[PDB]
Amino acid sequence: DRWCVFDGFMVFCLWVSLVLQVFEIADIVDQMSPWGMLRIPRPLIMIRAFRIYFRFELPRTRITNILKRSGEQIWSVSIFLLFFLLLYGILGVQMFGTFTYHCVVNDTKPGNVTWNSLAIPDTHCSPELEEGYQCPPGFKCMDLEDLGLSRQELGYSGFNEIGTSIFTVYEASSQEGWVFLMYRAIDSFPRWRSYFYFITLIFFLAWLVKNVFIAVIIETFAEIRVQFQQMW
Amino acid sequence: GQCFTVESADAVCNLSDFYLSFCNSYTLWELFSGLSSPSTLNCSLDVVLTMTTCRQCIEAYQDYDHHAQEKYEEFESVLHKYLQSDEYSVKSCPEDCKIVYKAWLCSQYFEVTQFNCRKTIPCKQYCLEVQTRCPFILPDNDEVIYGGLSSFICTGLYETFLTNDEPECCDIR
Amino acid sequence: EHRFRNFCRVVVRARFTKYHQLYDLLGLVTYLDWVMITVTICSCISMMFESPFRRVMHAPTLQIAEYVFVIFMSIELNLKIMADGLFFTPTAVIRDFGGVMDIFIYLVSLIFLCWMPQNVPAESGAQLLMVLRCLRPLRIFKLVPQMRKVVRELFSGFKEIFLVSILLLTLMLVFASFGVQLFAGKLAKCNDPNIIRREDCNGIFRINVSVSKNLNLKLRPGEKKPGFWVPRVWANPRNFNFDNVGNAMLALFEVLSLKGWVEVRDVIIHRVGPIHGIYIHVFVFLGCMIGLTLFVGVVIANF
Amino acid sequence: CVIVFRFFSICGKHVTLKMLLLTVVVSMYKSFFIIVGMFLLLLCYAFAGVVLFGTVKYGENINRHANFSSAGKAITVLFRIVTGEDWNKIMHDCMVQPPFCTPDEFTYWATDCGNYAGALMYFCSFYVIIAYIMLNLLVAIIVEN
Amino acid sequence: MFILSMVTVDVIVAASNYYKGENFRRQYDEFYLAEVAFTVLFDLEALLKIWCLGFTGYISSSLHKFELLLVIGTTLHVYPDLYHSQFTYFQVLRVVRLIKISPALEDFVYKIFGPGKKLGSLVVFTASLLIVMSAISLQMFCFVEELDRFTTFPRAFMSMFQILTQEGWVDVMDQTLNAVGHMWAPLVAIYFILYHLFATLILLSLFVAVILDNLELDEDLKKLKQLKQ
Ligand SMILES: *[C@@H]1O[C@H](CO)[C@@H](O)[C@H](O)[C@H]1NC(C)=O
Ligand SMILES: *[C@@H]1O[C@H](CO)[C@@H](O)[C@H](O)[C@H]1NC(C)=O
Ligand SMILES: *[C@@H]1O[C@H](CO)[C@@H](O)[C@H](O)[C@H]1NC(C)=O
Repeated sequence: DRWCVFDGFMVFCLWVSLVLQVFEIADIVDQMSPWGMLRIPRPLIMIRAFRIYFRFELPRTRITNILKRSGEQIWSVSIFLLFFLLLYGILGVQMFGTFTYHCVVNDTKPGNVTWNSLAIPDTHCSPELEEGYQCPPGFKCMDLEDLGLSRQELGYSGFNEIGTSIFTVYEASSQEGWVFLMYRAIDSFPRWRSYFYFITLIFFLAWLVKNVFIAVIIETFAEIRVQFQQMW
Repeated sequence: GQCFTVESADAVCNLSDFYLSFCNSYTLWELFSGLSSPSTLNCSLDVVLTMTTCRQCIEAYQDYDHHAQEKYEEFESVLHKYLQSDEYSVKSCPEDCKIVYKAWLCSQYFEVTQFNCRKTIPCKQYCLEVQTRCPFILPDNDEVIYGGLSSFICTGLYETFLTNDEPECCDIR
Repeated sequence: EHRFRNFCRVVVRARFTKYHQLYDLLGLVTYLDWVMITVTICSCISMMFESPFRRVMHAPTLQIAEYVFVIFMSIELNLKIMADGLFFTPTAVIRDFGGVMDIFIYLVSLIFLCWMPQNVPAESGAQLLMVLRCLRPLRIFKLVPQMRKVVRELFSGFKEIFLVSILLLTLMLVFASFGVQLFAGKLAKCNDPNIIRREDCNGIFRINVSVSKNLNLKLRPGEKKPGFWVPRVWANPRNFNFDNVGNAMLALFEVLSLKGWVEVRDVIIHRVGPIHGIYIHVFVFLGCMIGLTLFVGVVIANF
Repeated sequence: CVIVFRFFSICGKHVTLKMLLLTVVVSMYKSFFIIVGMFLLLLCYAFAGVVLFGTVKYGENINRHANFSSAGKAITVLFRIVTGEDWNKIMHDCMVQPPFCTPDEFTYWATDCGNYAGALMYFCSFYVIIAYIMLNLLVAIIVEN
Repeated sequence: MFILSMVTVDVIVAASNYYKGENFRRQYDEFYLAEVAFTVLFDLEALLKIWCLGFTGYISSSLHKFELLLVIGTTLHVYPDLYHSQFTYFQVLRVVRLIKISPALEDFVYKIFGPGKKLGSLVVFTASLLIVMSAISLQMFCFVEELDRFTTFPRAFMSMFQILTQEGWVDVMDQTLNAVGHMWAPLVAIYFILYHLFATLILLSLFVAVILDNLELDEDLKKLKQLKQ
């Protein structure tokens, strides 16, 4: 299966790794350079280990047709998942803002944020008097963005724009780190919005859409069974 | 039993009527009876009636009280920032947690037997009181994950917490 | 001895084409079934207000709702027993697990109504009675043909589910014995990170209190992180320890859920050695990628 | 909202998207009764937890957000348990015992403690029944549709 | 039956060695002696079986091989040097023999595993993918400063396995994003997102499909059963 080019490229990668290690012995480069990324294709030689076990009783045409059908199904399901992710990201953008307001000690100055200034544990709030959690006496709700906070410490968590919202929706779909996101949304926004949004996201994306891939794989195995059975 | 807050070390050196500024449950009699500060480890209620030694011992006790007060201020600053102090428990109130923590801290910085106590309780048992009063505060787990251990704990694995020769200080709740 | 039994027999069986589906849905269950379903739903709604502060034993509305449910269920069960019998008739009230469950629920409700305790100690008989009473919404599983069909389909694969459970328990027992033999008392260390030897784990030390995991406020010119002074203790993680077979099995069961197993892995590596991480990795791969997969496969195959 | 509705409508102009959306909605219709059964079990366990752990002292995960003080809060916590939450920490918090809590000798709503074995059995049984059994039924329905 | 009872008693005694304190020998205690005795008993059993059925006859059973492997592992583990070490993994495996008590359980295990070649191929492919991805990531993030998840190969494998398990993979991705900076952040983020997508929506799905296929009756058997109707 055109393995000559693959083996030649593996030999080239071996040459590159050998000369890089020779330079390492020369101590010219302290090994902390990104040059080690040149070794990235080397583990691909493990594929050469299993080249023989990649042929079965099924002829080439049957395997190609099975793979084409599976790939088309996977592409369709991927398009469906992308559509759902875009829908939920748009809903999050238009239903939530930036989870930046926090309850802090009322004697706080901008550009002087301290870990001691935050509540224990740190929580969110809303400047509105009837939306979300309300800070107790001695604590006031503040933006914590005019105070000098940066995006790096806040990270990619939230619904700042379409990309951030889509990434957060995908993260929540894996049933990872969304309950705390739900608590933050409840603190920063009306309860019903958070409940409806997160319940729908979990029920659809985390249960239905994810299991659509399992259904596709099951159909792939059924097609494999059919091709195995109809060969003779 | 009238209040007598110790202010001047050089004022004096009957003997059970000197309440400390912060740990007001201890007197000079309570301190010189058993406690021995390492710097001047000769104050064992005998040299009192004769420091210079008495003055230095009193000043060291006051410094201990000051350090305990500072640590208690840190603790109450931490607790004040805890928003759920009004809902963490029904039988527990933050004031009770502060009082028991203060008692435990005074015990830690003064490990002696308090006399003239109407209610007798093992002094180390105050630690358990904190576990039974103060809310669960989640410690930081960046250097090393603590599992689910509380910030304040008293008993360890296969360890007898209560033992013999317990100081058994005063009981106040 | 026999008169007016036929009255109940006729009553308990009453039922009932543009909207044919609507007619069928209306005539799906008997009138007595509709009454029982409505009463059960009202009782569930009433219980949804049974907060610990708003105790049922004190709130008049919840008391009235419980009275209504108990009276109506007693009347329905008595009429059914009088009409269709109890045991002799093959299609009597007691015919399968559903009849037994309904009898149990009725007895629990009647006992609760008659007793009405004023003080329920923790882990006491009255608390268990209330917990059993909380099983009331299960009657909907018996009063609807679709729910009974779903329950029957699910219980069809009971033997396969039990066999997979036996395999999982065998795996858990093996790995729990391994963990007990290798880690008995070796997962406990001083809460103070700086102190290493157990002989020095005493006194007090200042500990940093967790504030926010999603914040990275690195500006600390001369300040210290929030925290306070606690005594040093040589203690177990309090969430998973291998001091006994039961604790090991519980910890492995928690790990199997793939919730917080990273904490267990880090604790094992830091407190035992990097070699033993192979143990937890193998356990996770053999249980989470197979055992849960086995359960999913057997349930899907049964369906 | 109007733009969102139109974007939802655009799914019907693509054959693959239309087929997948029909699959999802028909699977939901078929699994309606399974969802009802799951909700019934969740409600039963919510009542049980309210009776048991209604006054448990706040722990690692038990707070003003996740607690069994009210039936609605219990329902929400139970739903979140089987959907990617640290349920083991919740159970351990419900497994609090003295001297961590002040026991009461008269009533269960003033003890601030929890039933150790009760919490263990409750949480393990709930997770096994929901997260390991009926979700597989939902998966099977999805595959069928 | 006696062998099964001895296995059960031995494993129960071994698992009952609960922690009691730091003042216990754990080198010549009663539990070690009991392990020695049960290892001796099983060695005698294995030798007797080999004698009765012949060395070739015993080894040709195609299933006593695991029993002999456990015998060798327990014999090695009996030494104090290897006691309570990785070799203990062999000892606790003896409960596998207990699976012989129920023929129904053995039949269920064989059916749920079905053709062993297919499940073995799936497991081998999964392990190969894990190794390849771990090596690629390790070579990608070995030189990144203030980073610990991709320093050595074991740590890279642990990180990739954690991402596969979906528990805290977002934390790993966030740490990597903070470590790389801003210029390389979108690229590594896309790499991790693609890996997570592939893992979650391929590997577990293949596991489920293989399990169902093993449970699903063979097509020829299904046709035969339909014919008998
Ligand atoms: C910032 O906080 C520190 C700590 O209290 C204080 O000393 C300083 O004056 C503050 N500066 C400003 C500008 O708020
Ligand atoms: C902050 O709130 C506390 C609570 O009463 C109050 O004592 C203090 O004066 C406030 N500080 C302000 C408003 O700067
Ligand atoms: C608390 O944080 C500071 C700052 O990183 C650190 O130096 C200290 O060791 C931490 N506390 C403990 C008990 O490790």
